[PDB]
Amino acid sequence: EVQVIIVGLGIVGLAAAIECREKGHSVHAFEKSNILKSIGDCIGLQSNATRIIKRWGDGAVHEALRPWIVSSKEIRIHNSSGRLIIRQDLSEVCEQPNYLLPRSELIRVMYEHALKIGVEISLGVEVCEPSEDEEGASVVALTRDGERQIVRGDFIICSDGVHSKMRKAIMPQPVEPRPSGYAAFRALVDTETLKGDPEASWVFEGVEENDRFDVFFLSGAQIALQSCNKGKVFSWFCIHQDTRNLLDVWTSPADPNEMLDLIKVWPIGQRLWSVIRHTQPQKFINYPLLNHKPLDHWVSSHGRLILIGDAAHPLSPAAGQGASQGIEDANVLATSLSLAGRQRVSLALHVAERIRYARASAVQLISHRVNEGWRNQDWDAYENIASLPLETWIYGHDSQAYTEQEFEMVVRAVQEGEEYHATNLPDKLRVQLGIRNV
Ligand SMILES: Cc1cc2nc3c(=O)[nH]c(=O)nc-3n(C[C@H](O)[C@H](O)[C@H](O)COP(=O)(O)OP(=O)(O)OC[C@H]3O[C@@H](n4cnc5c(N)ncnc54)[C@H](O)[C@@H]3O)c2cc1C
Ligand SMILES: C[C@H]1CCN2C[C@]34Cc5c([nH]c6c7c(ccc56)OC(C)(C)C=CO7)C(C)(C)[C@@H]3C[C@]12C(=O)N4
Repeated sequence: EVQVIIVGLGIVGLAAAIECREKGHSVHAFEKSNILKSIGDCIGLQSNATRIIKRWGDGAVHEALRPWIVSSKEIRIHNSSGRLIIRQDLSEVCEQPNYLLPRSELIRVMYEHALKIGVEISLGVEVCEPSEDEEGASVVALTRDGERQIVRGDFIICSDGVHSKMRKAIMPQPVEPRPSGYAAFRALVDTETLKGDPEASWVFEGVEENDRFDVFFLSGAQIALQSCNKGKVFSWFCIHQDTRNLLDVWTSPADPNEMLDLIKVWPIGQRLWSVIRHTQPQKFINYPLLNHKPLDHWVSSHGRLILIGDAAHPLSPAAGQGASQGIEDANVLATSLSLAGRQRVSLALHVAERIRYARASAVQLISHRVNEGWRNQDWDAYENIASLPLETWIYGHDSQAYTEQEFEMVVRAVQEGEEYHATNLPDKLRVQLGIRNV
């Protein structure tokens, strides 16, 4: 069988480990940090990701995620007066299960399942210096004491995220992401104090039957507020202007009073603050929003290393499709591997790339267009960021069925040196954004 080395066990790394293991390959994954640690807030997983997860363990992971199934029927969008300006229907977006849950709860479920099916995992191991010949690939596993050990396999999956040193070490970016001037406050609300605060009691209305999903458009502030799992968890997100050179990390605490000043001058500010103020000061995150440009390649020159997830195509955590596209990366890669075999590993990596590239790039450039904008307080139907790009061509898409159907055509385009034109995204969208094939 094929020996797979996975660097980075975030969401995408864990999914690739499970997807490769379930499709019959040997998997050794490395992670430098304690990942069973409660950090960050909520991740959303849309239908194109949950139909992939549905296959894991013949439904077992889906069943473990069942309390996190989204029950919202609409997105209720308001102006700064509190007036409901738009409802966005979710009956088709949620025809199939969507998930919304803390990142730490999703990491734990995926991680427990990866061990159970025999993924080999090494925590507390920083991986560096990839190398590849035409018969295999290798990485150097570092321990904190200075020790170096060569680890060998058939190819390397770099899922080490937005700060991929794997990417730096191989196919680095010419210039840094440039700061957009916007950042994102985001956090889990503390529920044990949210309860018993009577001025906040209003947020519990109906959350047992329909998870809250409210959005607020203010001047220089886009705010969302969400419940999941029958009101056991509340999260919130506020996009706002910021010129400071922040670090795009997930541990730098920020001053809650900045958020209070943003909203208190508006008639809706008091209601919203009665919830937001129950955030643990340790958990208040101000996360800069950078625009990353698509890479020229995800696969290295010798075909035995591939960047996936945030290493490949970092999206705004306000995309809605960030983790979902990464889970799609994993399934397509593992499906390509099984159709190719151990004698055609480099073929499999090049196929997965042609299948994923234009789609992932379209989500990248769309979700930034919808995030980018200079709207004033009359916010209209299609609209400057409302989370309305729930397109069926995104959430209704079955990436594994597409890979099985297209695999021989892509292989033909690889081997004959021609361009593959994926149809897993609208044709017009490619030309409108200027997507150039890999
Ligand atoms: C601590 C943390 C909290 C986050 N919280 C949120 C959140 O609340 N909401 C949200 O929308 N997104 C959050 N994200 C980002 C989110 O996981 C990603 O945007 C995406 O969903 C998954 O991308 P990924 O798995 O490719 O990369 P990531 O999820 O960023 O994971 C990459 C992993 O690789 C590890 N790594 C890096 N270099 C090496 C190396 N050399 N050797 C070994 N391991 C290495 C990192 O330690 C990390 O565990 C968080 C990310 C992190 C790291
Ligand atoms: C700053 C506010 C303003 C508007 N918000 C919307 C959002 C996109 C989005 C979110 N959750 C989503 C979501 C989705 C689809 C899209 C989103 O669908 C399912 C069905 C999976 C259920 C719950 O989860 C938020 C994290 C709340 C962010 C945060 C934010 C924003 O920019 N983009």
